[PDB]
Amino acid sequence: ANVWGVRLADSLSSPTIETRTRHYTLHDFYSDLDASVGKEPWRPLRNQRTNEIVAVQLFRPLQGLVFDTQLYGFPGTFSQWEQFMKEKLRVLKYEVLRIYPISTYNHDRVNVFVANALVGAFLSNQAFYDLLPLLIVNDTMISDLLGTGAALSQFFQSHGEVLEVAAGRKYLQMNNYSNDDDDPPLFAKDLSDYAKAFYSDTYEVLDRFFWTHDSSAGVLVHYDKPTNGNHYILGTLTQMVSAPPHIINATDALLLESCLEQFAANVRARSAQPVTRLDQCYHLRWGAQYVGEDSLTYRLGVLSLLATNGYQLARPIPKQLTNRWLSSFVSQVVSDGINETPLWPQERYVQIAYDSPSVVDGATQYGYVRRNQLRLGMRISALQSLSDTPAPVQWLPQYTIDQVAVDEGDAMVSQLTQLPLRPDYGSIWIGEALSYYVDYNRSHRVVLSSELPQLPDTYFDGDEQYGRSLFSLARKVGDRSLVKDTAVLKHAYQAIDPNTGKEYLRAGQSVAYFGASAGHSGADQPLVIEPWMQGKISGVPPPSSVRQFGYDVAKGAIVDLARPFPSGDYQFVYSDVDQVVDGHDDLSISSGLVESLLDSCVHATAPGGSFVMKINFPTRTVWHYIEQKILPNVTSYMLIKPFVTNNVEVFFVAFGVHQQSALTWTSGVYFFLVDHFYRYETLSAISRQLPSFGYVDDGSSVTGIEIISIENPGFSNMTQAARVGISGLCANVGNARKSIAIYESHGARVLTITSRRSPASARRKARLRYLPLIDPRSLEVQARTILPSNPVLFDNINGASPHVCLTMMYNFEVSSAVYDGDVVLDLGTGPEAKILELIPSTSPVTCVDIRPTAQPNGCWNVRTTFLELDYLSDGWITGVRGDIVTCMLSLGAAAAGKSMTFDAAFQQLVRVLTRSTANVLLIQVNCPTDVIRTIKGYLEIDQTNKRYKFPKFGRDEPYSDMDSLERICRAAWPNCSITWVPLSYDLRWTKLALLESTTLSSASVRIAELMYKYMPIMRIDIHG
Amino acid sequence: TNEIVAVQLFRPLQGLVFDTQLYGFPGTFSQWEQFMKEKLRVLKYEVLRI
Amino acid sequence: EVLLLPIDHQPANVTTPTLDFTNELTNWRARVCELMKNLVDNQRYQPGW
Ligand SMILES: C[S@@+](CC[C@H](N)C(=O)[O-])C[C@H]1O[C@@H](n2cnc3c(N)ncnc32)[C@H](O)[C@@H]1O
Repeated sequence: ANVWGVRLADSLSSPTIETRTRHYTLHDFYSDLDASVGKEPWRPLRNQRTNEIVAVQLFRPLQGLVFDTQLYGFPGTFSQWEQFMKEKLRVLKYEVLRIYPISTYNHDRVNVFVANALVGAFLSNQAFYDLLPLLIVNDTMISDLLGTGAALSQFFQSHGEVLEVAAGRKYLQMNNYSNDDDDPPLFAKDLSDYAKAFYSDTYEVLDRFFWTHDSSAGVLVHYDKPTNGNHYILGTLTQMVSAPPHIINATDALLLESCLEQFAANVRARSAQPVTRLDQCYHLRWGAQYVGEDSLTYRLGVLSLLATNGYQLARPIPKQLTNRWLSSFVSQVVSDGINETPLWPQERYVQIAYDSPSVVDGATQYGYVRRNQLRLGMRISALQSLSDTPAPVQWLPQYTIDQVAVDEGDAMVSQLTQLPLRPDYGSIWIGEALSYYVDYNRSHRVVLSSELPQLPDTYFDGDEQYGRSLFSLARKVGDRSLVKDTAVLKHAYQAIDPNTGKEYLRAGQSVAYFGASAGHSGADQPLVIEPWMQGKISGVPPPSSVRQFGYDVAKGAIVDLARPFPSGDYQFVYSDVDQVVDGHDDLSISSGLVESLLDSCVHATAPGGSFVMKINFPTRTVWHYIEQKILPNVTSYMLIKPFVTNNVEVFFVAFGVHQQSALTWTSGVYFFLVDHFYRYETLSAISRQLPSFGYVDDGSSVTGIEIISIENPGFSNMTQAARVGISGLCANVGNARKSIAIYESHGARVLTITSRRSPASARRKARLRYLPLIDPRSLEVQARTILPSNPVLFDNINGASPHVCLTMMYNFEVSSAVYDGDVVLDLGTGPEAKILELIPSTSPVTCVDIRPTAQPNGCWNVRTTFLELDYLSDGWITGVRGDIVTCMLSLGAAAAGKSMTFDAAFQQLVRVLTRSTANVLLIQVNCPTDVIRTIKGYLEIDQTNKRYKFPKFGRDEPYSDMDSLERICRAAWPNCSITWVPLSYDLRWTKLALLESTTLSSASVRIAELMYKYMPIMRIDIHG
Repeated sequence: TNEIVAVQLFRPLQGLVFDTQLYGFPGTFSQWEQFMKEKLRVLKYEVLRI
Repeated sequence: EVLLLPIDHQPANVTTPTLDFTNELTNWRARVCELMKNLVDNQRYQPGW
């Protein structure tokens, strides 16, 4: 590297091959004075925002615009200006072709000075005719200027073998230019006289002139291939204004333009395109004994020396320059940190590197000196830039072998903390409700009212209300009542009653509705009435007439539904009003409203029909009353619970009212209700731990996000402090997903490391003593601009895949089965073993896989072990011992790799586990439990050839069945006791998915259940 | 009419205590907001210089 | 200890005063003059001059 602002050299390039240039012909003079469409002496420049022409660039046929544009009088639009220039060049064209014939002067030379001053005197109307016959040059180039035809000091004056000219107006400002930073810069090249040029023969005569001439403002040379012979540049005190912070004079403007041109040429050098000049920089000659150290001209002289040497910048320069980027470059160059290169500018001669790729010292002779004593440890090849993307991209770390303290990582992340900012929340739960249903069976069992579990007594807590409000606010739906009513009708029209052989209900039942909210932003009724009358549910029969009741209707009447108001009796009624709003926050008044509302609903049912109840708060009186009253007088019933909100409500459905029947509650209903209250308790304990909806994160909670911000100067090997910071965030994050972004933050290129913390990451971070450190190379290679995004709490939007769901299932049952202080063994650990995140922090591992992993070896509190030995073999468990075997997904993987069956793989594995010392074990087998279903797009079946063929993973393996597994297991161990685990229908596993901040998309978890019943596991003790 | 008749400003600016005749803002919201944009751009360049 | 006054009183920043127009009496005089400018500018009262 960083000279004052950083540059990315790493090698250095230069244009090697060179175009030798042609010279003037008068045929070419007429050709480019005729402003053709293909070529013309001007070229427009435009804005980068509107693409409107705000400046023009002109060249060789005209340079003599040194007079004032008030004297010239050009218009303001580019089209009128260019046709004006066309017709004035046409008039002067006719004049000069009058005075010179093309036939005799077909191929004779000219003074370019006389040509430019001729077109300038014609545009300024300043009596060009004395200048006219000096057009065709004599034997030499400059003696016609020394022996003057007419002395014209308004254009050029002589000084005794030294010619002074006033080169002006390389560019020309159009009036729509308004010093916008997105507008292109001008470098003070549009003023009257930005500098003066001293054309003469030899540098010795020119320096003998400079003995007497002033050299206050510095003098600039070109030294490579001058425009019209060897000369100098004498800038004046006119300054550049178009950079808003910085005000630079003329000489700094010219040197900055030339050095940026050399920076452009150093990138485009591809060893095949010869350019028009070998180098570009100017090399200040006599001002070094005038101005001194730590001046802007001196610093740009240093940069021009490095540019002539052939260095390349850090930031990729634009093709079209802007005042914004130019002022940013000037702010970077006047910053700090004086030098790291061994190079310094000189006045005696110019210097190029000993290993420079430029050949300009051998190309032209005078002025260019090769140096031998100065050497560079850098490379030779070119450099390329990477293609920027507007989206944030993922990154994955790789661990080295060194380690520092986790307290050092804490100190560095406290230094680099950018925690207090509000993230975007998202949604924890998308999709639809879940079918949780049970029917009444007559010959099933019998239970009593007092046996039923209830709501927990810690229901009205502020923390419970906090969790349920967090869940109901995080969850994303359309209309919840729409979802609930569609679910309850699709479960209501399923089975048949024992009296009639046909079905439950038919088409045209003349139904009634209770408790209409009637506010749904349009269609002022519940949103199932019109699609259910049209039959859009496609699993129901359409009714005949619909009446909506309740004290919030729009079309019906408003009636207190608790007190019995008699109305017309209908074959089917549907209650939807709660007992909370009509209640006054008491379980007693809630139960009494259930009593009265159910009594009115029974007495208004048109007997032989059915009704549906919803119950928010069931109590002993509620269950005992409905068992003593309704269950005798009903034919059949139904109780279901679709689930979009964390609540204790269920949907009770009756069938065949007012017929007596010996009928009580059953143990299947009991298991359903036990599991319902249990999954309520588990999901409430999940929602109690999660932070709120609209909070700000500060790294205080165990779950949440974390970001830090560092800046990277060039491709420099960055410091150990930032390395400890990034590796400490890696140890904080625990091998989860992370995204980065690279963008110029407000004048400096910044780096962001965006990911999320978890309690499993916390136990991982507490597991290891020292944190390992990472490879900086994977971050230091990137040179593209990764545009950032807002911080979101949830990366995933569409929902977790069912394979992520089964991985979460498996991780949960392994973490539940493992205990604290235990040696384990993981068969098929995968790329990164999640068993490090599952087990407690004090229990060691003996884990091994065929896949070579990159886990941090060493610097642990309790020891780890990582190796590869082709685990389906013997001899090694006699070496290393364990207590409990965890073989997840490696059975089918090894069987598909070795093309062998599950029977042979399992008997070999149970043989080498008879070699083992473990008493308990649990492995991932692939056994069908239910009748196979050939799940669409995830799991199809195969009867004969006995395969599965996952199409999502593109994977395939056989399956073995539980009786053959029992045969092999009892042939190995005559003492073992096997327990097949049931499927996690109580949703205990859901905390490990929620605390990792990932939504679920409940169709995926339905497919996950239907899949987990096709590859379960078991628990086998060696005793029993 | 849903036409912008008032604006609400906050934390980066509160020092408008002087008279709007001394300030001189235009009457349309679009011209006013681009005027505020360019004046904040000029003061932005000044404070980033210093 | 406190004294009541009809006009706002900002204290002197500097001890060498010099003229500026940033106060209430100049604003008052300017708005009165602005209304009389409107009063002579209206086409109903006098175009007659
Ligand atoms: C949860 S809402 C049902 C919303 C309805 N499903 C819908 O489609 O919008 C319960 C409704 O029943 C009404 N309600 C509550 N208690 C009631 C009572 N004792 N008698 C009549 N209506 C009642 C409330 O006004 C509320 O609109």
